[PDB]
Parts: sequence; C-alpha cells; structure tokens
Amino acid sequence: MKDETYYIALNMIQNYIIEYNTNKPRKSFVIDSISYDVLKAACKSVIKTNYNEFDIIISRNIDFNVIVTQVLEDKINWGRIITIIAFCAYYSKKVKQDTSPQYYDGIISEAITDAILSKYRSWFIDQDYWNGIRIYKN
Amino acid sequence: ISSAIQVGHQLALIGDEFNRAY
Repeated sequence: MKDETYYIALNMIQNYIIEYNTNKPRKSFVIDSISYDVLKAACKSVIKTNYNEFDIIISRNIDFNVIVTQVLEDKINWGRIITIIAFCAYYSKKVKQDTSPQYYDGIISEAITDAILSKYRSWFIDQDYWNGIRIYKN
Repeated sequence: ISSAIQVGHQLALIGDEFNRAY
C-alpha cells in the first residue's frame, strides 16, 4: 500500500525526474538530500555513458513499465535502481508532449516505486531506504 | 543486438556493470 515507505520511495524518484525535465533544483523537496545528490550524480553518469544506446531502445514500440519490471523480476541492487531511474528520466524527457508540459513523471515514478516495493520492500527498508545508495558517492 | 535480448536484460547489464565500475 501507499504507506510511509511508499512515499519515501516515490518522493525521491519523482523529484529527480522533475529536476531532470525542468532543470530546476529539487533537492530541497526531499528529506534525504545527501542521497538525492548521490542519485542525481549516478544517473547523470549512466545517461552520459549510455544515452546512444537508450536512444536506440526508445525508438521502438516500447512500454516503459515492462522494461522496469523486467530489470527487477528476479533481483534488485542499487546499480539496477539507478539505471532504471536514469533510463526512465531520460525517456520521460524524450516523450514529453509538444502541446502540454506533460512528461509523465507521475505514471513513471509510480511504476518504478511499485516495481521496487512489490517484491523488495523489506530489502529497501533494510537499506535504510535511500541511505544504501551512498556507496556510490563519488 | 539480437531482438531475442530483452530490453530490461540490457538495462540490468548496465546496472550490474555500474556496480563494478563504482
């Protein structure tokens, strides 16, 4: 359900995707700013390294939620989480509507949150939520 | 890449490599 854990996950992911799309700082809207900055830097690295591959992936008739659930079907780790968020941020900006400021941050962030918490809620809590991402600080 | 390699499979490899690199 949509409990505290759900919002701890969702609020981090959705604020990052908003920042990526709008180029406005969103760290002050999350509780864990240190881990947000780690997430942001790690996604930036993934995108810089792999955007051409992402471009080929997105040129096809894709459902992003199938992609997300495929990554997490059998196991989770922080590199996987970072790569999902990075890909999905990159995707969101590419699929933004021309005639509205709709970049689908709601459905995309909720899908990522649900894919994490449907099978890995105890793992996430045991990581102390986003604290476990700090192993990727620089 | 072969169309038999699922897209999530490709992103999982990126993520597991990211762990190694960092």
